[PDB]
Amino acid sequence: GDSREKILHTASRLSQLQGYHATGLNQIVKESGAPKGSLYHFFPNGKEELAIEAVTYTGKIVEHLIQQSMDESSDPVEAIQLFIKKTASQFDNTESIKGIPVGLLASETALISEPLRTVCMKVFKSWEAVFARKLMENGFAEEEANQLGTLINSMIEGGIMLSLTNKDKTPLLLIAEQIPVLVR
Amino acid sequence: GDSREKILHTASRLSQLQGYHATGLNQIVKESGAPKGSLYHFFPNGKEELAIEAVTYTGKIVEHLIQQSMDESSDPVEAIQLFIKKTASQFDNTESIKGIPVGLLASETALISEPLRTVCMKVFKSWEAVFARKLMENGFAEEEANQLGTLINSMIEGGIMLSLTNKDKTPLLLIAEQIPVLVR
Repeated sequence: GDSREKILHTASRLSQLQGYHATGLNQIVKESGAPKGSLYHFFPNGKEELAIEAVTYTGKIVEHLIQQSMDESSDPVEAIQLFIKKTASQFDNTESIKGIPVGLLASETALISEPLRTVCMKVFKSWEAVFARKLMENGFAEEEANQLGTLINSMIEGGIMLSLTNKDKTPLLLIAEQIPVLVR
Repeated sequence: GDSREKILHTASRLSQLQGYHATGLNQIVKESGAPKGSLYHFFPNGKEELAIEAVTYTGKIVEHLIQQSMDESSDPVEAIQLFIKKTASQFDNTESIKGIPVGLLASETALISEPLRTVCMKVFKSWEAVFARKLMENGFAEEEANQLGTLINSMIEGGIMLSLTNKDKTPLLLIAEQIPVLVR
């Protein structure tokens, strides 16, 4: 079902870029390049069902991107600053701006639909866990490691929102310059 | 004379909680309690024109909150925490939850409408300026104060994002614990 993957990938791309409400089923069908396999693969549950898997899909890709930066350095603080710098590079070019992978959709559906909020909550944890695992590999206790995880994650999300609004990466670089003192 | 306020207040409230795309102009008239004054006061044009004023409106309210908060303590660090703690209490009860005042709409419209992105960029700057002023009055250099202003603003926006997705204030209280070592 290459057509299933096209629809899912297309949904993930559009949800991160445009948000949940701004993205319609018509637009997902139009950009996927599939012949009505939408309701076939995401039957009478439609948008919310498709969005749920889209979030998980987006979640895994990001989760993987974070681990990669964590693997690129033995110094936990350096590995974290590098991830933030790579994320910030997307803004020095309006063309390469991806939006807010999971955060935008999550903030839009938090008060409507527990299923989406649940999945977004589950995905954010997976991301901070990547940060938590790396710190734990450096002496931090599980509880302390988990806290820096949610703190670092929250900061990056905030930096992305501001960098996107400002169409400039300064916010994110600013956050990067703080990792050392917070992790201390 | 009284109807404009009802629309602006309802628009501001809805855009903040539901976002730009999910907020229809019919729901605004319906919930404002005002009679057909929407298109009257915002000479046609429509949603975007109303949205620009709604963001400015929401902008002033938050600006006043930050300002009132900076006045509650001579100590900048303590004043900043108090503001974060106040922002965080909106989550103790799902009923008192306000979305992301400006950030949600800014993340949704950033890549489209330069007018909307522009007003959001300016509003955020106004908030950052309040933090900066407090820091400057306390000895901090202009550059550092303004940078800490953007940093603080970015962290709070991210904290609200995570706190909303989790319907739990912890992410923000976690952010508050960091200001002592961030504003040295």
